[PDB]
Amino acid sequence: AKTSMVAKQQKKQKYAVREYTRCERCGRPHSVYRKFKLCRICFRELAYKGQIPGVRKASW
Amino acid sequence: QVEYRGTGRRKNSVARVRLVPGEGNITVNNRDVREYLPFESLILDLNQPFDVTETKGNYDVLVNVHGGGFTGQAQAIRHGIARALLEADPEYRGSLKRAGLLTRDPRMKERKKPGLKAARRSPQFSKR
Amino acid sequence: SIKKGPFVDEHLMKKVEAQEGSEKKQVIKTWSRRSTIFPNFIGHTFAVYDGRKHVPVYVTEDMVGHKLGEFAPTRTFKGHVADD
Amino acid sequence: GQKINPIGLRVGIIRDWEAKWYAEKDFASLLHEDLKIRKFIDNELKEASVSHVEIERAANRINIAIHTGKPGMVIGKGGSEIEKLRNKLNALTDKKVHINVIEIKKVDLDARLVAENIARQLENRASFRRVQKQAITRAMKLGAKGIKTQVSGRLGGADIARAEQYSEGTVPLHTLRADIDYAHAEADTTYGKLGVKVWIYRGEVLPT
Amino acid sequence: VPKRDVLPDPIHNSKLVTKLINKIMLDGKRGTAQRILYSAFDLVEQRSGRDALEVFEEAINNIMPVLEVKARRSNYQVPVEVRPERRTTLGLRWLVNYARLRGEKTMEDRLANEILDAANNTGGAVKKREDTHKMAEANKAFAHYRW
Amino acid sequence: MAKQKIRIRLKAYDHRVIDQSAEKIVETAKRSGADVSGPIPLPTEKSVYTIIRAVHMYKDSREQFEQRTHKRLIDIVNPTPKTVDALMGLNLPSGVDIEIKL
RNA sequence: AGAACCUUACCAAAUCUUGACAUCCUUUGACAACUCUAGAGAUAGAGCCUUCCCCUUCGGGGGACAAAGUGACAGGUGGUGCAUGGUUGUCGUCAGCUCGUGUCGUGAGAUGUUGGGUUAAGUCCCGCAACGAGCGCAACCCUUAAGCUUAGUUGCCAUCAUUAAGUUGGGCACUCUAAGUUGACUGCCGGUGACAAACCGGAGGAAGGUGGGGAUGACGUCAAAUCAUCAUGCCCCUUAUGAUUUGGGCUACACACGUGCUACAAUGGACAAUACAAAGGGCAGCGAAACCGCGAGGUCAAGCAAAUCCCAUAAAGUUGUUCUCAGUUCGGAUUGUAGUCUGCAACUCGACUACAUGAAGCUGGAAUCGCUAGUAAUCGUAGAUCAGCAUGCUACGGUGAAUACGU
Repeated sequence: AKTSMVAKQQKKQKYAVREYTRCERCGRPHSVYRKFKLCRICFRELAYKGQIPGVRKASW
Repeated sequence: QVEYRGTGRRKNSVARVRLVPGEGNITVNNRDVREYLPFESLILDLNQPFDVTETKGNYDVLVNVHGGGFTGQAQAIRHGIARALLEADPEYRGSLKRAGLLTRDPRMKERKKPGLKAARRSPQFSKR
Repeated sequence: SIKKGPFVDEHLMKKVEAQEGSEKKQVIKTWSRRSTIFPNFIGHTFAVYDGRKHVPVYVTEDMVGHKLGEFAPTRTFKGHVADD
Repeated sequence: GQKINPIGLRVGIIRDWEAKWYAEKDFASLLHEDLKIRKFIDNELKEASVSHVEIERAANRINIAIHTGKPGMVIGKGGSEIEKLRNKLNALTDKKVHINVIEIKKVDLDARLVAENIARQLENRASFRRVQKQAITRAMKLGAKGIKTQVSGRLGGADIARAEQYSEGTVPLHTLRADIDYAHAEADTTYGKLGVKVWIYRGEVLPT
Repeated sequence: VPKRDVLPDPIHNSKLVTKLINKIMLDGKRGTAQRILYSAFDLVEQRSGRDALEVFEEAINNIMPVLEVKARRSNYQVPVEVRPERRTTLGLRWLVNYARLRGEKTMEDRLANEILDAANNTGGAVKKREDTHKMAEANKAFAHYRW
Repeated sequence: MAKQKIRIRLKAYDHRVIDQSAEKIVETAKRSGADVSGPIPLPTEKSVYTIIRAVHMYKDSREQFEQRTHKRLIDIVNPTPKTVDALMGLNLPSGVDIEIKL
């Protein structure tokens, strides 16, 4: 399950990196950014909210 | 003495042309036209301005330039030339605009979107 | 490979020192993945945990080309009907 | 696709963010500072039914303001409450604050308030239709150029899910100078869960 | 839908050269075709002493179809004049495409052989002309009373 | 190059708020002195974050994001403790990121 | 958008019961660390010391610890995506779909939205028992093409001096940088056309008929996909369908399928010299100079929170020497050895260099896909994910074409 894996990636560790930097609120590990530590969908569905700085979008 | 000066824009490049009266002898970056172009023998096309305008020629030239491959900036040359020959006299525009060489070609690269990858090819379908 | 230099997990050596200076075994248990052979470990009978049940292998003098880290894979026949 | 929210489209032009602070590239400390703020407010929302809270953040301080139709819930009688909330906030925020209530005006025409409301009548098993007709109706008295109002799921606590909508007035959507108040909600009674998708449109205006 | 010309090329002074080099430019290397063609107009003059335009222009008349077909419908096919644009396009197109099909190891020998044999009315270019002009303008009777 | 000088940097995410704020601190700079430098621009770095509109699959239909970052550059000559107060007096509004320097 | 472990859900083994973990009551207490033992770890077995810190008038209050009881409990990657929310594809940026009032019809339904003309567009005019509204296309916004003003460091060096070098004096003319505004709208002329819409051509301008592009996705459809992002109804598990750990596998191998890479060599291969970018990242990270080494790399340390400095030579190309058609100096698979870095440890299963090997293959059958101009074709660069690891993904530019008879 995911619940004890929260505890897994929370505790002390034997050495530097058995770690994974997963999303704070969403329990997904994959497709995560270090800048925000937010997963794929969650950054998006919050990005629409007008909460994080900033524009976003369509100039490239 | 006196000289004229207009820029050159094309194809992700920028050229600052310096038009001095003279015999015609050109050194971009203090370096001759042959010394800058591979191979290249399409250079008379940069002298297309001199055949139609300021017929036959010529004026000595100085210029500084950077950015983009040799072609697009070799043809960034042309626009400060025509503009500068119009700085001299607007006489010359009538034979220019029936030939162009002055409308800084607005076209250049295009963004991607899914389908194009490490080289520019759009994708296939799943057959059989 | 190795950054200068060879090594052992250093629970293995601590066991097999007392095993070896005196009379030896025909039998050992281990995990032996972060470790390897070098002259102290010859003749003794190690058994890497294959995944299911460690199998006794007796080390040989010539196990310089082969090592300790593995002897009997997890694939184990085959997985496939045909063979080599 | 299929469709999107306008707010992530209208943002950048005609709405500031609900959250504001210094970048410095260290966001995560401060954005996940904001994240717990975004959690705890639910225990005001439940009594207050608020629209949206801002976080401005100067260097050494915090400055927020909660948009409500019900001030009396949160202000306390004579200030009995917001100080208490500062106390229960500093315990986890671990830094000072000047929480500064704000009232939103033409007070109940707003979106998340009203979406929440219609959800509330769906919580006590109100039939679906009157909720929506009365929503649009009172909205139209209060002044507006057009409203959409939607529900999804298993209606009447019944068989396989459906969805309808009773919109009125013009709801300029694919345009780009609108300033519309989109929201969303949830509610459970017995069967699955019921969301909505409110919308409004109330005239064209920029933030400058 | 119109053509968007290529201007001149003053090596050696003419324009058909300009339309020519672009077809040889496999994979966008314009200097290589530039070189080997220009040298081809050195060597074609070297062997069989003459002018570059004599061998070149004469050949690309000799290998240049002027009547031609196209299919439509059972299997009928209209004989059809060639526009001057496509006229030269076919001349040069099939010219290089068969000039490949010689099979020499050299850049320019294959070409000088090609257009200097064509200019002698020999070589698979001329054979292509004779085949197209064979099936065409021999079965004209059925497909001609149309556009 | 050697000279008595003040210099700072600003950062924010909106050209209107940053340039009106620049109008403030320039106005107050020469309010208490002279020899101000105008609001000199800077390339305005960017970012990107490509994400799939998805939960489970369908990577073809991707989506983007970005975070523009204005950068502004101001200098003053002949320092004095008053234009100091013009710096540390008014940044407002405070989406800006001032770093007062010399 | 990173599988040695970790991740990882799956398997073997040793292990646990308010549990890995969260809330509640009691009971305390600020919290802890380093070694030994045994053990693969999980763990405990002992030393040792965590120590009422914010507030106390002997109690106490508190964020926060505590081991034990501990009932409520907790947890389930446990099923149903044909019970749901949310989210996303697809028909398709296809140009259409609908509502009111009124009329006809016994009625279902029709009427508008039809016809003529017109458009990329239900775009628009005219005509007409139809009048209006909405959703939709267009615009509205970002970016791009030119100019004007503003501002001049880290950017630039035209006037000059000086210099390895714009490096510094000086300069902001030009380039540029990002801000404000001008412009393109059938809009000006001419013809055509129901005079109208509109079509055609002419000038001007940098840019003419949505100027290129992006974002944007109607009513709905496929009982399309997801209960494994999450949330959740129902149903089910509970001394185990929950839990910790070591090792393992998710990467197997007679075969087929699809996606993509490099090849089948003279526009070519090897060696040497040599010029032109754009965009983006770097603080516990970029790694300059110099030194060692054939090399990956190593020492060493300057500058660097960035227009400053590093990443970072751009490569293709251009000029030269040689090669002269061979399974070849073609190709670059597989294998052995010797080594570099990261990580504890590269055995299943990392990456990398050096030597040697020197595979199949000499343009592809039946069928078949992509693409209308900065496109295809084609060369390299940067980044995310990241202890190490991208032929893939995304963007970035460089060179740069042929054809479009016609429906």
